[PDB]
Amino acid sequence: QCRRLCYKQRCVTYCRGR
Repeated sequence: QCRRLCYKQRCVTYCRGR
């Protein structure tokens, strides 16, 4: 499962595989 991490007026998609 992939979760999005938003920080500093920003948003990016993250994945356990990464």
